[PDB]
Amino acid sequence: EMKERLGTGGFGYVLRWIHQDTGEQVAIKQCRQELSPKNRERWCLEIQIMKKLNHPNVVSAREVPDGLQKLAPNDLPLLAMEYCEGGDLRKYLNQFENCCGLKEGPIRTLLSDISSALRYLHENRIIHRDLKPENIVLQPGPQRLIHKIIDLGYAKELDQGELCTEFVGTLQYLAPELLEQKKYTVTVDYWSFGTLAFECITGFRPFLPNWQPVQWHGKVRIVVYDDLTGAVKFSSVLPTPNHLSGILAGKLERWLQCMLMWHQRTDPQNPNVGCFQALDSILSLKLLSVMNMVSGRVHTYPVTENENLQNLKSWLQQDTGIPEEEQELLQASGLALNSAQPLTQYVIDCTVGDLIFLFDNRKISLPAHPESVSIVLQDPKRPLTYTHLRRVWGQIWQTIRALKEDCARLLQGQRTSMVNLLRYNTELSKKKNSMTSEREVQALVDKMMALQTDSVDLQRNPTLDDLEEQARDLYRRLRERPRDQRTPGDSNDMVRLLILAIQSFEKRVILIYDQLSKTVVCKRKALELSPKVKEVMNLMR
Ligand SMILES: O=C(c1ccc(Nc2nccc(-c3ccc(Cl)cc3)n2)cc1)N1CCN(CCO)CC1
Repeated sequence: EMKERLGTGGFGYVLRWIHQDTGEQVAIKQCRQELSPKNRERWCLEIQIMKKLNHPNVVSAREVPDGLQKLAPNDLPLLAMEYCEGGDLRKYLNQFENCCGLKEGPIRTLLSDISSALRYLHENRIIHRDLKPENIVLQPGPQRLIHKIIDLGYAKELDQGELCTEFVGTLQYLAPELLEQKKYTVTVDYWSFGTLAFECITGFRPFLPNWQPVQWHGKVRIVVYDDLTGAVKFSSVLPTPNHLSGILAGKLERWLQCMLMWHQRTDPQNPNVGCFQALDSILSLKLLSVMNMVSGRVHTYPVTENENLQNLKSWLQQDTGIPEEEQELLQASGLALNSAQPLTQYVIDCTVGDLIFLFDNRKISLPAHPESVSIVLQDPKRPLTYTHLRRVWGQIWQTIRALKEDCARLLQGQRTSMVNLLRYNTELSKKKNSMTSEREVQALVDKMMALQTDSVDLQRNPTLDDLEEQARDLYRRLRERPRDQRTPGDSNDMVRLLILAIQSFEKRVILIYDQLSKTVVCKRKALELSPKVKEVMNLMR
């Protein structure tokens, strides 16, 4: 005897037999009934097929674990596999705080894994009829966490036969191809995968709220967005309230917008390669990211090796904005960019960081904030705010979260320009205690312990985070609200939390400028008042 079950899918059950002694991880697919006769053959088509080949984005076989081996409620064999450790991709997709879907890069991991998974399969003629976030494992990985496609109970071999013919479990996703039960080619995996990614980013699709058979002609009645009543929507042209970049929302609105349809949909502009290098190009892309401290804010760049600071400058120029000779470009803390070295060096993409960029002037202080439309009137009204606030309510804080991540990304946007002082200050401070032992000793320790004064104020200093926790709770106290009692058309609490997040993004903001400007005049007319004390407080001998 050995341990517990795992779940349903395909022609039967999956089992977790944690070995009696050695402690291996064994997972068995077994047949449900006797379910004869050609399915009795086709199950043995499958088993041989799942053994045939392997690669680290889909599981491999295991053979026979002789703790009992074949106990069985059948006169029919079994298939055994490796059990792995991070669960289903859904179990993760399910996380309370992973609301609003992903704002990730593990998305990246995901796509580029499942892609290389799927490719394999079609290169090997194995159209995996479906694809479930339920059939995918976020496997723990030492280098970078791994994805492994599973559950091959439903595939077309093309050359030897089919696998099942059932829609067992939860249909929910999948293409017309099988929904209409019509004739089909590979095109379907693109659907599943695409609609997988759509979820991987948003948490939804166009769409799943309205069940399925049943939405079968919410088939944009078609490449477009769609309608509501209060607030429902079934769209693929532009996703809503979730970050990833400003140019992977590129990808989406082009990658998804291609492979999310029926019968030959591939990117109409190009006889390229679909599931393939179409994705990986728009994936592998080397990303630069300038933060303009004029709070013209974020920029973003597709940079090679044949492009160094020289090239980077010209871009910052023609954006938002301003010419080249007022351009301080600080790599995190300290160093500028050095210099005729390709930008291919300062990107760094996911394992366990940013170009901030500054100006030469007096100081101006701009707020101006990110937002989503399906949040606009959500505060100025309690508008029959129905059962589903697992859209709005979550979104509330994910818009508040975005603000945190912004002040945060201006704390390290500004207090990354005061290390430009601390170094410059002391380098040009105590060089005047080795070359100041020597009469006009007036403007030596006077403009030294006064524009050290306007330097000591800022180097140790402390609402909004005290507010993230109040969001952290409520917009969780909904899933943690039982199946009953929920429904009353009620908004209320969220409103203030947003405005108080705004009432911080109007104090945290300008009073980072009373750190900024007090290090832009205390860097110029502090370290430019040195050349007339450097080698003017020298010639007296
Ligand atoms: O936490 C998981 C989970 C975590 C990971 C997975 N994915 C996973 N990984 C390694 C081997 C396998 C596996 C190994 C062999 C086979 Cl034949 C089928 C699946 N699946 C699937 C589920 N849960 C939560 C508890 N559930 C309820 C109790 O089973 C099951 C799903």
